[PDB]
Amino acid sequence: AMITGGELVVRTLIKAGVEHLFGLHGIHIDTIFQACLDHDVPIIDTRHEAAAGHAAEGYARAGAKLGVALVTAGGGFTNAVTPIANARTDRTPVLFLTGSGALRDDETNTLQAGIDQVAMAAPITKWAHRVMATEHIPRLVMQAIRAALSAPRGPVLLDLPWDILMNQIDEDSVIIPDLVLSAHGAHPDPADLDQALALLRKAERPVIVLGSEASRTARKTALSAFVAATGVPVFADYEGLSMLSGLPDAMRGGLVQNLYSFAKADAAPDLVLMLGARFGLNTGHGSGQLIPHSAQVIQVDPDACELGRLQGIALGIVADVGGTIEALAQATAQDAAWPDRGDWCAKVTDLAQERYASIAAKSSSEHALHPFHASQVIAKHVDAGVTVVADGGLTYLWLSEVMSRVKPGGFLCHGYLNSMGVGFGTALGAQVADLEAGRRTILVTGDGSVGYSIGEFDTLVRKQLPLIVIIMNNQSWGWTLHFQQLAVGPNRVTGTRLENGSYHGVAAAFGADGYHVDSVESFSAALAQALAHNRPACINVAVALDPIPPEELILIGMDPFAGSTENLY
Amino acid sequence: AMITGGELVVRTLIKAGVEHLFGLHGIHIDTIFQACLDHDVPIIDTRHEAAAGHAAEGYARAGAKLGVALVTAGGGFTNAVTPIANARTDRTPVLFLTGSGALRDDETNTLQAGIDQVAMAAPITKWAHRVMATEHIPRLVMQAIRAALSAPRGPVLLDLPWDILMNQIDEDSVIIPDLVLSAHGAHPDPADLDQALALLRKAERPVIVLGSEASRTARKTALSAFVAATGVPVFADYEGLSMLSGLPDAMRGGLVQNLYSFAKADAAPDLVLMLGARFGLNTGHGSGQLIPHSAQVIQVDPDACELGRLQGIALGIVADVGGTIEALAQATAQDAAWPDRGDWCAKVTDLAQERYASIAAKSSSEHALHPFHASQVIAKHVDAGVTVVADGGLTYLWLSEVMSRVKPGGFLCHGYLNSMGVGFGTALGAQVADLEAGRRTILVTGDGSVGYSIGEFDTLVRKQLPLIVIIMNNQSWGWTLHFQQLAVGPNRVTGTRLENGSYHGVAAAFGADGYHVDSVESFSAALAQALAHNRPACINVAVALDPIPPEELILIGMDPFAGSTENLY
Amino acid sequence: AMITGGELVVRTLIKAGVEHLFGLHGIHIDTIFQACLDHDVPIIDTRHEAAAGHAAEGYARAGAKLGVALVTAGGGFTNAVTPIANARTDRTPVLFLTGSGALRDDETNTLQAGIDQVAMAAPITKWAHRVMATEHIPRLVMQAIRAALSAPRGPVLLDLPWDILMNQIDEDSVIIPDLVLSAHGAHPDPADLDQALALLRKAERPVIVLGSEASRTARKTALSAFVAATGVPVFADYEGLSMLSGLPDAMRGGLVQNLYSFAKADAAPDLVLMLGARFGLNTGHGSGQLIPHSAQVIQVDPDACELGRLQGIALGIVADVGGTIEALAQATAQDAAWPDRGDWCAKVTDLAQERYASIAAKSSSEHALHPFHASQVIAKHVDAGVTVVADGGLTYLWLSEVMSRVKPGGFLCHGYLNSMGVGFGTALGAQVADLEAGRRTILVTGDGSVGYSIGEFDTLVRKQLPLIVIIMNNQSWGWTLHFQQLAVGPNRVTGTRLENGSYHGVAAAFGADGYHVDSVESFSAALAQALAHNRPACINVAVALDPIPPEELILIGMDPFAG
Ligand SMILES: Cc1ncc(C[n+]2csc(CCOP(=O)(O)OP(=O)(O)O)c2C)c(N)n1
Ligand SMILES: Cc1ncc(C[n+]2csc(CCOP(=O)(O)OP(=O)(O)O)c2C)c(N)n1
Ligand SMILES: Cc1ncc(C[n+]2csc(CCOP(=O)(O)OP(=O)(O)O)c2C)c(N)n1
Ligand SMILES: [Mg+2]
Ligand SMILES: [Mg+2]
Ligand SMILES: [Mg+2]
Repeated sequence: AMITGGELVVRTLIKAGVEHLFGLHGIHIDTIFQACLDHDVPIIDTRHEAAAGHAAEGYARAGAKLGVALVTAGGGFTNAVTPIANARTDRTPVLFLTGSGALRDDETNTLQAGIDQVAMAAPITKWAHRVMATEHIPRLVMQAIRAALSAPRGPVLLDLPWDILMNQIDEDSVIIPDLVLSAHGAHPDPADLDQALALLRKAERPVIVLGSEASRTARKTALSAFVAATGVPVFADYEGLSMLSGLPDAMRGGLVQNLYSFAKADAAPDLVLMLGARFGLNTGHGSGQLIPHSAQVIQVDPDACELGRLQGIALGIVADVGGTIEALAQATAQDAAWPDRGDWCAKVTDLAQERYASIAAKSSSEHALHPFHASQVIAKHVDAGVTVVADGGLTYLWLSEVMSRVKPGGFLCHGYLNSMGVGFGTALGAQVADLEAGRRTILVTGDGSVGYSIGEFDTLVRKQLPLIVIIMNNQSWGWTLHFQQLAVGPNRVTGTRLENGSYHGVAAAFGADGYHVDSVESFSAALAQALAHNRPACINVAVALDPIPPEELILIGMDPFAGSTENLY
Repeated sequence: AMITGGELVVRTLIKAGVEHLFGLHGIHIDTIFQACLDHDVPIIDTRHEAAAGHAAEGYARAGAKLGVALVTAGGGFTNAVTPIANARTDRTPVLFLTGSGALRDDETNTLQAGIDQVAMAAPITKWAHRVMATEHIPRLVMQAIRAALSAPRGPVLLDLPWDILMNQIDEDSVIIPDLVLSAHGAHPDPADLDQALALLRKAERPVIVLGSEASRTARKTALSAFVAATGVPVFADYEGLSMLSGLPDAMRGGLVQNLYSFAKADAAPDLVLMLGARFGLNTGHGSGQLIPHSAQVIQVDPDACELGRLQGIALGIVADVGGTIEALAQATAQDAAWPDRGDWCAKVTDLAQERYASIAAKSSSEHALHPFHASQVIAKHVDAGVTVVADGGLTYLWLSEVMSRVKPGGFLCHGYLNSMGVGFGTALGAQVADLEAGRRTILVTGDGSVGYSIGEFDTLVRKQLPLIVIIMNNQSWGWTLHFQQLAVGPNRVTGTRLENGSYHGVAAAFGADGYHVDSVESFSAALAQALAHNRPACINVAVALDPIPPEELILIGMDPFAGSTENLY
Repeated sequence: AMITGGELVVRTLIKAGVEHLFGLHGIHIDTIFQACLDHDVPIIDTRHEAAAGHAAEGYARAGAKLGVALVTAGGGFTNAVTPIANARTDRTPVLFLTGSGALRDDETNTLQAGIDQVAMAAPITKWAHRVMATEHIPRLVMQAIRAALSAPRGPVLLDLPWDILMNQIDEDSVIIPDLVLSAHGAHPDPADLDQALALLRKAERPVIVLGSEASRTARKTALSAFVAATGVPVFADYEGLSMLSGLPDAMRGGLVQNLYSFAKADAAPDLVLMLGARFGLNTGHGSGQLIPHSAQVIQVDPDACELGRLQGIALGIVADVGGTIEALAQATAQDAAWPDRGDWCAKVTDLAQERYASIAAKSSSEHALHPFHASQVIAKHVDAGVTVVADGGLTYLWLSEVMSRVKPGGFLCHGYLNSMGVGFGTALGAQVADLEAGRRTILVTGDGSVGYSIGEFDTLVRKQLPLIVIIMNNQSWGWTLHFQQLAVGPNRVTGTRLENGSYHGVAAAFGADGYHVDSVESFSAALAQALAHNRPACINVAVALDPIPPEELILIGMDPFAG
């Protein structure tokens, strides 16, 4: 039979294992919506293309698989640009399918046409391309999927002109290729692997740090077997934290940020094995505050430019992170036993403890709910059956202090782009993936950031996605207000106050359950109750603004744990 | 004294006459917020960068002046991309100021950095540039303003690296240039002008069509004097419609779409004077449906590629539209004796009438409020003291039928990009400009499109902007649903229903006045009352979905006014 | 009948008035070569795409019309990039037609395909676009031509996929549009024009400076009538110099660089009317060395960002330069009352004189032929019947000192890009245009720069283009060597010597007439003889390296006329 170009798209996605799409309808892509309808492939349709974009990101990250976003020509594409950029930075594998104007109508000042969408996306994608012929669709879709999924993972843009999608062709005349692309990543040269293990055995206080590429491959069995065998404690940036959840307690270092205080306590690591973590925002750049200059660093990353980017390293390996973990588990399952490391792991715990307890002791909820105390209420409920997504500024910095000591099913935080607002879309897509794994999704966001995508409460009710949305409400763009006060002056605060709005009332108006709470008592009760029902909820938590999370000070070169501190201004 | 780079920005803006900015705070652009604070330049801060972007568009269009938008690095910029694209298409003069990462921190995988923001904006701006030195700021800002304001007007992107803004400089060591750029546009060669007037005198049924460039220059006095002298009826696309408001009734043709039916009534124009209207979506492309092939066309546009783009023309002039209008008023005040044209203007009116009355007769509100009847309620209140902004799909197509016969102060509709959602931001900025002119702003949007920027109700309350928001609510993405039914089949509707949500309840939760109405009685009453108070309001109007506006059919090559019609698909 | 897409291209070009193309063949564009063959439209085929590119630039500038370049997919396009960039900077109207891979074969790692040619050209063109359908060809070609010819003039790239050109369609089913685009540019608002004239009358020592846009419009009659009426002296950057050739001697200021010394002699202009000249390399940037800070400046340019770019100005007008000249001629033929200015014009001449005579007196050919003396030999032959093209570094700086006082038919020099090597292609295309106007073309280039395109001697012989090529040979990349020795040190010279090669012997080997000369006697004789025959020639002129032209020192902030 004759079939549309939109039909060729969907047949090809199906063959690649895609089971959900995220998008927002337009006539230019209707052929694709119609094919999905015929094939029972759900499309999670949102109220903003950005939210669809971020949802496909969230589905990808929470599910360790390909996310797919689908947007129409013109405004559709331009509204998807923030998700694309965020995926590029975060190394998230998303295929963005966009419509564009018909090639037949090129340069007619017509509806939604006239944007060079590929030129716009080229600098924020692994690959961006416009399809010139209907027969090409299946190979170019499959090619795009291979680009997205190979290491380092990333976003890909495929532009599908309206006429190219509406054109019909004989199904007997075009092949739909399979997805033939090894799931097992490339391993290191054995010589390099041996050299790494030689260094690791010789080392006195070694640590491992995991990045995004370790979550994408999700090689949990190999990882736990490798750590079980060597005894080495493991830390991670935010993307890598859920990979620590299946490790024996005594070797979970938690978030890499805890390494801060080690130098001051004469316990700086002398070896660091970086598995797909990068020198950048989460690892203290080239400063040495987390990853010491004096330490022998072994870095594994699929992108050779990332190796020793900001610091000298002892050994640099271009390989897949997953394949590397696998190879380490192999090499390690057969050789002599490894040195003890029990004393070193006890140290790591003890320091994570001191940090936590120092914050606990400093935090009061006497006059208003302290953000730390609010974050602790959430942690009580974080097991393997929960995915936590984090947005906001101060909100997530506070939340980060409770996360090292619990074992989340998933944990999705900001990446280098720090784009406020992305959390809602992200969490929605995470929740889609999580229903399939029987997990529950919780978004912890700030009163500012929730504003960006607050329409998606509609989408939760319509699609019966039981996401819980917790709003740490400090009546402000909090982090930026703090900058204004600290970096400029007491009364130079301007454009950062949000002294208005009933966010639970908004959610109620869209049909979600709305709670407003202001204390530890009331918040625990409300969260328990929302977790008990399989319904979407919004909990508006009134929270203090003044308190300064330690990571605020650290990310501008000040010691939050000393007595005094110089302001670099 | 020493002053920041952000300070140089603001001093330069001030000197160009800018009195408001639209934006959303980030640390990377705080220097600019601080300078505005010192100089009492208000920044209208929104809940989404897109809304700020569109608000500067709206301020520009409603005010016939430069709009300025201000966004931070990374996500700030990516969230502004849809406004930039829309400005490019609509020929709207907006200066977009964006932060970016410090040049000192280039390539350190740091916070919000690493997006080639200029590369992304190059293909949708008149000019995009990244400032390399603090001393350059004033000349490059002024240069950007000149680029934006010269014909054809358009958006400009100026990227200001964080370190460049924070750097301090002796004020005595850098000059702030004036804005030296003639406000009077260039005129046509007199030979060409004479040839145009020769043709216009010779012609039997001439018309004038105005585009966006005629609103930007706003030469209302010259225009009315030229029309007074020649007797020629004047039509306009959406951007040009407010320029007809000061003309004698007998010569207001209204929206250019009314030309549709003229051919069928043996009254096709034999001359068309296109002043900055373009061959494209609003003028029936190259089809000849509105601007006949047989007619002698005289086209004036500042962009030479636009001339006879899709059709042959008799005479093509590259000049400013405003200067051309001025020149015509001159030439025409001299000779001053022109043929009658009363019969022809009566015809034009009569046909506009027939159209209107045919729709009136076809429209029933017996079982649910018909969108035409809803649009008529709004028209009762459209005088020179109102700016109407329009968003949605079906919603604005219906509204277009009542607009020709009233005289709005401003009227801001979609352009070629047809980007749903832009109206809220647009209207907000329009309202800022309109307080200065004592005008009231009304947004007419669809239940889908309001979702995109629904957070900006917060902004209305915080900033006490008394915008009225009317939501034509048909429980759906209406236009796309119609496509699905018409172009594909009865029960191929999918991803276009929005059978949920209390939008007035949302507005109430943000502190705006909320009304829900479902009849002509109740809606008139609610609008009167919201117009009487100087407060922001949201009126949720329940409205029928089935009715098909004539422009739906016309924009896909079908006759809504015949009896039968062939489906092109 | 059925016709190819290449045929639609050529029919459309014809209708726009195009009479020559410059290019180099490939299978991807053969359809266009075949159509040109049928319609007797010559294609000047070169040995390098760059030379074709520059030749279309040269044809455009010398002829004041559209130049058209034609290159194949892949390497064809990448080789044309330098011409495109140069046209963008110099505001030269060129349409670049490039092939690319078939849309049917997109992403098959096939022959010459896989370069995003539009992305590459976007940042150096007025417009760059890839044609998606054969029916679109005539409107998009014509649209591109309108883009190129409207102010400010510039290059346009139109990418034509192989399958799109080979496709056939019914000729009756697509319209070839006319070129409907006013030749008369837009004029200033009269209020602005009156304000300008008010200023010009009030001024005590006014001058006019012409840029490229004045050559493109070539409104010589209006210009001469405006100057005749106001008495104001006129200067120009290199592109504008040929527009001074038809003015009365007493009002020719010559090259704008002569304004240097006026401040020192207490005679700095107090008003400057900039017609399409820009603040930049040729006008002393924002320094005030040429266009004084104390002067009231009136700037006219079609590009509003150019107005007061580097300096404050009194009045800024966005309009076509040609239309503005026309409008000034009109306003000025009415009122008819203007102040004398004879004393001021005498001053201008007298300062141009002092400069020239100071160089003359300083220049010796005792031990080897001095470049100034070589430039003087050339000037003897520069009348309205000659186009001079200039390449090289030191070579053109020296040559510039003899050009103000002669009246060339055309004069084509470097622009802001200063791209060495472009002169050969440029001059070749200039010569094509000039045969039609009965003018002779002379290229004055350096021994370095001639190397870039030396294959085009083949093209001269094959196409019987009687271009004369003069090589100022100082055995070196001269200007850069000077930098090395003066900015860094006596014996830090490295990578700048070219102590090898018989360039006249090369030309002989390609069939051109070759001369080698080393004195004033021998050079005059050789140039006379080459100008007497209607044959292509190469004169290799041995010339001194040490002498420092004044503009070398000026372009790095030093006074060559002090102490
Ligand atoms: C898209 C975007 N806009 C603005 C910023 C700048 N920014 C950094 S933190 C912050 C405040 C967010 O406030 P909120 O979400 O309420 O959480 P809180 O700071 O109070 O924890 C802002 C605006 C950004 N990073 N991204
Ligand atoms: C940003 C964007 N997304 C999607 C579309 C496709 N589209 C065109 S009309 C329309 C429906 C708008 O519905 P609504 O705003 O409720 O107005 P209605 O047609 O129902 O009156 C859509 C989604 C678009 N043009 N732009
Ligand atoms: C394409 C290019 N490459 C290099 C340069 C740098 N450059 C400036 S002047 C010059 C020397 C030119 O030598 P020549 O043509 O012999 O003239 P001369 O200065 O010796 O008279 C060079 C190489 C340039 N401007 N363009
Ligand atoms: Mg907050
Ligand atoms: Mg709707
Ligand atoms: Mg040399």
